[PDB]
Parts: sequence; structure tokens; C-alpha cells
Amino acid sequence: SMTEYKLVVVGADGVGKSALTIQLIQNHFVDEYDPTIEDSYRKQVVIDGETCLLDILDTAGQEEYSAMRDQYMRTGEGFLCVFAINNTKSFEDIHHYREQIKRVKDSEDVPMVLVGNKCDLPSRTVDTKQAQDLARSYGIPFIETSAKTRQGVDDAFYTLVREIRKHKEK
Amino acid sequence: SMVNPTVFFDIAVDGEPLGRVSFELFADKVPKTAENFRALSTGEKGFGYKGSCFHRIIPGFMCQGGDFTRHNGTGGKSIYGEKFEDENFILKHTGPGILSMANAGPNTNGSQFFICTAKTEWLDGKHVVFGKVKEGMNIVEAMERFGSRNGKTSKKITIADCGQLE
Ligand SMILES: Nc1nc2c(ncn2[C@@H]2O[C@H](COP(=O)(O)OP(=O)(O)NP(=O)(O)O)[C@@H](O)[C@H]2O)c(=O)[nH]1
Ligand SMILES: [Mg+2]
Repeated sequence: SMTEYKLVVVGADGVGKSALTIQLIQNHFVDEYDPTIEDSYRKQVVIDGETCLLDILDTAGQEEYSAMRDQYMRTGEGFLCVFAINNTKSFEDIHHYREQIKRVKDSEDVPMVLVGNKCDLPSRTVDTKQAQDLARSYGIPFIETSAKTRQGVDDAFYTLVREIRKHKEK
Repeated sequence: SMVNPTVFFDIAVDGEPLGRVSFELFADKVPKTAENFRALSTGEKGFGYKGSCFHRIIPGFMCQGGDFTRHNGTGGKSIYGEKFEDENFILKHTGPGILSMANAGPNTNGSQFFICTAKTEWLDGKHVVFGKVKEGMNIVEAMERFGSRNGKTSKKITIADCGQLE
């Protein structure tokens, strides 16, 4: 079999959206910060025995340009909603991303995964339980990741594909 | 102008001269912000724009540069410290040639700046406009062609020399 999924990576600036994506696509960790405007990637993977093409849209962490960002959300089938475990503001921003996705998709059931990135760092400010509780209240998975060590990177993207597939089954 | 300084950038493409862009800096209306750009253009404080890159060029919108500290689009510093406050929003992003401060939110002006190649009115009230291209808009239009949709440039566009005129 083969299928294809449009994945969109969203979240506040500097949380590691690009570093997570670049680990998945290019298998290296970018230590320098290169702020995103917009980037797109394609990769063929096998998830649960089912081959698929991932189209990943790496978006900029910013709340300006609502109409452009709404178009990303209309076209996207699932969303990785990323915060950094050492940036409380980025965690507090998550509910705004979920609200925008639901409004644009006109649905309360949109494939989404909550990603707590930078778990390698010793400067945590957001507790795992806090993030788990938020994800539970949304009915979505929570994955802790480190783009630096690659921990959880495949899991985050593959889990999102699983969420899309479960949504398509309804 | 009898009041507003004129500064110039000699633009280079992979080291080769492209041409000169001069700017009127609106010290009459935006004095602190104009003075920062003037001083960074002369290098008189011991640091400034000479050698730095236009790291983000998006056709239809703007050419952005001015990171002379990190050299990667994340840096910059003013003559007043790392950051200074938004001085005023008297002037707007009315069209091509407008020179305005880049920032990372309220009161974070440093050295990064952008030159508009179109009206960018959604930036009004959030970025401080402080100057305009005087001569060499054709050179800015030539720079714009090295950009791309995400701002990455296909050749390295730099300020090979800069200073104050008149
Ligand atoms: N230690 C550590 N640093 C990380 C991790 N992920 C990203 N970083 C660092 O955090 C900075 C920002 O990462 P980046 O992926 O560019 O963030 P972004 O969310 O894409 N930013 P933007 O919204 O501006 O495009 C970079 O210096 C990067 O190396 C991680 O898991 N661990
Ligand atoms: Mg990014």
C-alpha cells in the first residue's frame, strides 16, 4: 500500500519545530538558530507496515499573518503542536494553536499531537504531568522529544500519522 | 536635506560591487533611531554594518539585514545597548524604499533593519520607520532578485562599504 499525509508543524518561536523536522528529514541536529519563514519537506516512510509519503510544512512561530496561517491549517491533515519544556510561555500558547486549528477545520476532532521538545536540557519549567493533563483534556497524544539527541522524533511524527489514520476511520 | 543625514551602502554580490544605495534618515522626526543607523553606518562607535549581510530577501516584500554580531540573522546591537525602545510610530510603511527597524516584538530594536519593496501596512505601529532610500532604488530592486519565497538568497549579498555622505 501507499498513502500520503500533509503534516503541519506549529508552535511558538524557538521551540524546535525546524530542528525536529530536520532530524526527521536529514538526520542531523542544527545547533544554530535559523528562524523560519516557511519550509516544506517530503519523505517516504513505513508506519505500522503501511508505506506513506509525508509532506511536512514547517511553519514560523508567530501570531501575525492569520490569513496565511489559516490556509496552512485548511490544507493540513494533522498538526504537531510543539512547545519547549523550558519555555512556559510556549506551553501557554498551545491552547491558542488548538483553538485556531479547530476554527479553521470547523471541527473539534482534528488529528493533533502535543510535543514537549528540548527534554535533554536541565532548565525545565513545564512539568510532564501538566502537559499530560493538557493532552488528556484534548483527547490527543503527548510525546516528549529532544531534537538534539533524536529522542522521540520518529515517535512524534509517526504518532501523528496514526492519529490521522484513526480519524479517517471514523 | 538641511536636517536629515544621508548615509550610503555599497552593496556587493559574492564580493562583486552591485551598486550604491543611499538613504535619507529622518532625524527630524525619529532622531534616536536615525542616529543609531547613522552611527552604525559610519562605524564611529567601533562596530556597525560594514561587512554584514542581507540575510533575508523576499521578492515583493523587503530586503532585511544588519546582523553584525552573530552574522546569522539572530543578532545585532544598537549604539545604546543590545536593545532600545520603539521611539515613535509617526511614519508608516507606505511603499517601496521605506527603511524600518526589524525587531522581535515591542522595544527590541537593535541594528537589524529592512528596506521595503512594496507597501507593508500590517507592520505599521509595530516597526519603527525612520528613513527612505534616496538614490539607488534600482540597486534594491536588483538585490530583490537574489531572494526567494522563504528569504534565503542565492548569492551572498553584503554591505561592502558604508558611511555618511554630504
Ligand atoms: N538542547 C536543545 N536545543 C534544541 C532542541 N530543539 C531545538 N533546539 C535549539 O533551539 C533553537 C531553536 O530551534 P528551531 O528548531 O530553530 O526552533 P523553531 O521552533 O523552528 N523557531 P521558528 O519559529 O523561529 O522557526 C536552536 O538553537 C536549536 O538548536 C532540543 O531538543 N534540544
Ligand atoms: Mg523554524
